[PDB]
Amino acid sequence: TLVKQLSSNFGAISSVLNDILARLDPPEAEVQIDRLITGRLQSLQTYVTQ
Amino acid sequence: TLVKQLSSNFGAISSVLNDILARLDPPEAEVQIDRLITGRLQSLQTYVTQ
Amino acid sequence: RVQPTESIVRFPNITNLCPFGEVFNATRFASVYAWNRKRISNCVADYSVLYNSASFSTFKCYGVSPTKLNDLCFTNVYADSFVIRGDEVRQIAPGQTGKIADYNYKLPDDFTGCVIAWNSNNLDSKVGGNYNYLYRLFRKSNLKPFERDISTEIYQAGSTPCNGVEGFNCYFPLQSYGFQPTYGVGYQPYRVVVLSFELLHAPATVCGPKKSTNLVKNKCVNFNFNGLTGTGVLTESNKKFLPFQQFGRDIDDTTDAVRDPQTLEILDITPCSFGGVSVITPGTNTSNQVAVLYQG
Amino acid sequence: YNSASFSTFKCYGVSPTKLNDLCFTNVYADSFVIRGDEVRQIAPGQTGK
Amino acid sequence: GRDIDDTTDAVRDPQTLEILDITPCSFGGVSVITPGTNTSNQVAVLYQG
Amino acid sequence: PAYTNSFTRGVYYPDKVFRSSVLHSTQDLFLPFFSNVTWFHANPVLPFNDGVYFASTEIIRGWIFGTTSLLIVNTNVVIKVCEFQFCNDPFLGFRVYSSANNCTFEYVSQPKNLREFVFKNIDGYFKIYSKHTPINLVRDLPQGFSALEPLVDLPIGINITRFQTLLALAAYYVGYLQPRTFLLKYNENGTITDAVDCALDPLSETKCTLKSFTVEKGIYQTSNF
Ligand SMILES: *[C@@H]1O[C@H](CO)[C@@H](O)[C@H](O)[C@H]1NC(C)=O
Ligand SMILES: *[C@@H]1O[C@H](CO)[C@@H](O)[C@H](O)[C@H]1NC(C)=O
Ligand SMILES: *[C@@H]1O[C@H](CO)[C@@H](O)[C@H](O)[C@H]1NC(C)=O
Ligand SMILES: *[C@@H]1O[C@H](CO)[C@@H](O)[C@H](O)[C@H]1NC(C)=O
Ligand SMILES: *[C@@H]1O[C@H](CO)[C@@H](O)[C@H](O)[C@H]1NC(C)=O
Ligand SMILES: *[C@@H]1O[C@H](CO)[C@@H](O)[C@H](O)[C@H]1NC(C)=O
Ligand SMILES: *[C@@H]1O[C@H](CO)[C@@H](O)[C@H](O)[C@H]1NC(C)=O
Ligand SMILES: *[C@@H]1O[C@H](CO)[C@@H](O)[C@H](O)[C@H]1NC(C)=O
Ligand SMILES: *[C@@H]1O[C@H](CO)[C@@H](O)[C@H](O)[C@H]1NC(C)=O
Ligand SMILES: *[C@@H]1O[C@H](CO)[C@@H](O)[C@H](O)[C@H]1NC(C)=O
Repeated sequence: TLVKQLSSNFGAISSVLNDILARLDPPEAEVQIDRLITGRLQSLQTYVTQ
Repeated sequence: TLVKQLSSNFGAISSVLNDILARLDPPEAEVQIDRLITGRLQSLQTYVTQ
Repeated sequence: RVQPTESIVRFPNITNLCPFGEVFNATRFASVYAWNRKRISNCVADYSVLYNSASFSTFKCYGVSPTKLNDLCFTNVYADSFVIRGDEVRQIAPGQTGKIADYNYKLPDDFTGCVIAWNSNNLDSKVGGNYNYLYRLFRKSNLKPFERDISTEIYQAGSTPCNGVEGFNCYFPLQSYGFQPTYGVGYQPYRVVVLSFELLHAPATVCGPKKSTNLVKNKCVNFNFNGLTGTGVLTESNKKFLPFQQFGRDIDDTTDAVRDPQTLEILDITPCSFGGVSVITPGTNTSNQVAVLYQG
Repeated sequence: YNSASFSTFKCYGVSPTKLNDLCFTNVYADSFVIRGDEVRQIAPGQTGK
Repeated sequence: GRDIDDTTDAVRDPQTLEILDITPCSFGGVSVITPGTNTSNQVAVLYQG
Repeated sequence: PAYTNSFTRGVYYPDKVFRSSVLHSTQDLFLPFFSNVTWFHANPVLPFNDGVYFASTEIIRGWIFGTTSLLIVNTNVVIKVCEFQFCNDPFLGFRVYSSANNCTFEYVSQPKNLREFVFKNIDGYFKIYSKHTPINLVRDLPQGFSALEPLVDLPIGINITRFQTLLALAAYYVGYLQPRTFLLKYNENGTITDAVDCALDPLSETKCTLKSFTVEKGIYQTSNF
């Protein structure tokens, strides 16, 4: 489950990081990157608690 | 760790409420204080669970 | 909680006033591809008198509220000036791209300060067109935050090496404006002054007009030391500060000492007493008495 | 661009060097013959016969 | 190709039509084996995997 | 031009704040420990990559910086910073420049030992640190600690890449600073007493991770590969 969680939008436009970095300007792509980062930290806090 | 998690920006401009409140009007400071609130709440939740 | 009683503010006694008029309405500015930097320091500024009155087309302050620009201290306020195309007055903003945005003047993504512009279609709208104002069009790569370039070399496009022939695929890197006094708003010249300043660099001296107040000790008070705002109890201590040091910290990076700018004396900061409140009750069936116990 | 010195090889809105990377849809081609002095008339936002 | 958890494990060369395996680069964690600072200053280093 | 090594030399106060009985970790430009420092005799054009650790055991008065133009001499001090026309042999007799055409900032101050200096250019400043300490061992930079203290902060903001010494018609060492992370140790008086280079040896990284100067028996995870 922890591995499979790496393929979810979490609200951004795409799960793949490279697509976001190569499709949008930096100052606007930062918010999508931050959405992905928040999702994946919240996915690592679980699997440590459990 | 709990105390040291108070000098992090969490995405805002500065990790000091008394600094943010002295540089931004109320319309444009609640998009910063909110990031601080989210970060500090998550820190407290982790501490309490452990 | 223990509520504060009075408030004190201490700013250094500085008399000279920052020269702003010498920058804003000067005889002639420079081109957009070569902009000068006027460094302002060691004076008492006043941004409100520049905020109200007069006539400025745009007054956009990024990362700071223009209203509150007269109580917080700063560190070596910078000033930049140049003449810009009418439609590009909005192109100088953090992040957004453009021709002159990445070829003439690139602001950082975290820029703090105020962008000031006003109409300049009276003295800079020459009848034949001012040909002195010049902008760049071609460059190998984009600029970096706060970068300037003056060098002019023949641009190269693909094959047919140029090496200074200004022929096929070779262009002169920079082209002029031309300012006829009958153009539309999209062509009319505009004048821009960019104010930028760093906050956490050093305990500098440029500050807004704020009258000082007498020092008080051993009382939970609100203080304001050179833009450092907080509540605490100011005492007199014996910690040895080296002559160059100003502030002081502790194990967990909290200001527990400070030097007042005027008297130049060491003062400590101790938070006012806190604590929770617990009440002991024998149950509301036998009696209605209680006993409060401040914990800390 | 590596050809017999196209006299007026000048694109609008897009840099010719960046033409290859971007993908367009359904390009049209117009072909005709005019005089040398009339070549300057073929341009957006320009008038003349 | 994918195997069990949506991770790419083999790809086909688009020009020669050959199947190529994909394996991650080597990573791990550097550790330091020390007998104590108050006894010596000689250490050994263990790369995890 | 011989070659020698430094022994935990060239650590300064990085910030203006005061700390006592604290173990701090700063990330700035520092001279790496046990680095190879040149040892000249008595003056070519010495490169100015990022910073310079100039130490002399004394005749050595000046430091003309610039690209092809700051100047410091020892009247006591003049720091005329403007376009000069340097000569082939810039010594103090005395011909060092031709004229001051577009001259700028000009700060004249009031008109057995080891002298250590550090010069830097960050965001438009020219920082100088210094510390005069006594010594009885001739040359051969000793073992110990001398924390350099800030001296001046010039708001110049120019393009310095080459510097040369103004010999007074004499040995001086030149080491170059690099981006490194240190673990400074303050005592109760607020003075720097010891330091650890967190990129020199595995044991140093272990000390840096635990935030301590002593390591007990065991195995610890330091970083990733
Ligand atoms: C213009 O210059 C005059 C100097 O006589 C003075 O009012 C001030 O420096 C400037 N004011 C404005 C609004 O630019
Ligand atoms: C102004 O401040 C200085 C400290 O920098 C102080 O010595 C001096 O007395 C002050 N001026 C007056 C009139 O008190
Ligand atoms: C209160 O106490 C009395 C005797 O002490 C008992 O009879 C009564 O039930 C109690 N009532 C409640 C609400 O506890
Ligand atoms: C067609 O014209 C182009 C443009 O000058 C030239 O590069 C190409 O060689 C020509 N083809 C032939 C077959 O002549
Ligand atoms: C692609 O072109 C190369 C060049 O000769 C050839 O060897 C290869 O077989 C071609 N691939 C396909 C799938 O036709
Ligand atoms: C190191 O060990 C020796 C003897 O084993 C002891 O005397 C000394 O106090 C120890 N050092 C420290 C710092 O504890
Ligand atoms: C410095 O370099 C020289 C040769 O470049 C070498 O002989 C010398 O051992 C080096 N210094 C140290 C301390 O290793
Ligand atoms: C500084 O001087 C060097 C030559 O020493 C030159 O190459 C460089 O372009 C100049 N400017 C900057 C910003 O480095
Ligand atoms: C310096 O001044 C001379 C005349 O005294 C002038 O010709 C020259 O352009 C000036 N240089 C600069 C960089 O302003
Ligand atoms: C701190 O400084 C005082 C001042 O003389 C000195 O007496 C004391 O020994 C110092 N503390 C040390 C060196 O640990």
